[PDB]
Amino acid sequence: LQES
Amino acid sequence: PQITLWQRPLVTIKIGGQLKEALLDTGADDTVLEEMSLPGRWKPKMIGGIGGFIKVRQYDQILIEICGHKAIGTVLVGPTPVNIIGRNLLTQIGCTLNF
Amino acid sequence: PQITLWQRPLVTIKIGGQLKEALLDTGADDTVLEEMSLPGRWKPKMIGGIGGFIKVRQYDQILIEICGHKAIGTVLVGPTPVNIIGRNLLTQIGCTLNF
Ligand SMILES: CC1(C)S[C@H]([C@H](NC(=O)Cc2ccccc2)C(=O)NCc2ccccc2)N[C@H]1C(=O)O
Repeated sequence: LQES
Repeated sequence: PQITLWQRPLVTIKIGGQLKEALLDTGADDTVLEEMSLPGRWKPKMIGGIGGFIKVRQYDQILIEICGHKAIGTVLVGPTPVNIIGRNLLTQIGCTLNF
Repeated sequence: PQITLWQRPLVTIKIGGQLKEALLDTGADDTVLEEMSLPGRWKPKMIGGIGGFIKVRQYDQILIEICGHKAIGTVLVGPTPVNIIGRNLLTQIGCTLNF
């Protein structure tokens, strides 16, 4: 998971 | 190819003339590489994951080949456990989830 | 069913009555869920990604219905940003990557  | 998930999805990318294994990662918005020498300027980006937030360095229009496929995107350089190949370049190389 | 990565890949999951949604994520080995309480005993574990490690409670053989289809396996319950559907149940519902 990797957001923004 | 067709990649199953019983093994971790590592693939050879080839950035700046060196081979590296990166992970095909759908949970990820961006492509996050481990510390390396990208060409030109950078800007700062906040990016959170599971442990929370981190500051990265962002490089625009980087040419990374992936399983002998060329993308030209935004690469983030930072402290990742592993080299992440995210949605930004997965759409570029025409990657889909199939079930 | 081809899923595109134009947008973050979010599916409905039905868990303990509930309809929740999770992210189909080829970067995650295991499945992490929002803090909740599963039946049975758990083994504490530390999973870490970007921004480091967090402390989850492992529960073995939990039934998830991932967008209609069932899958048994280990489920981690911890302080996650988003429910994550990892590689563990993904193969179970015969998910794959293509390009
Ligand atoms: C940053 C990452 C891309 S790598 C790391 C992975 N952790 C897990 O699956 C633990 C986990 C489980 C469920 C949900 C979140 C995390 C690990 O340590 N991988 C070693 C490794 C990686 C590639 C090649 C070889 C070895 N987490 C990923 C992520 O944050 O989603």
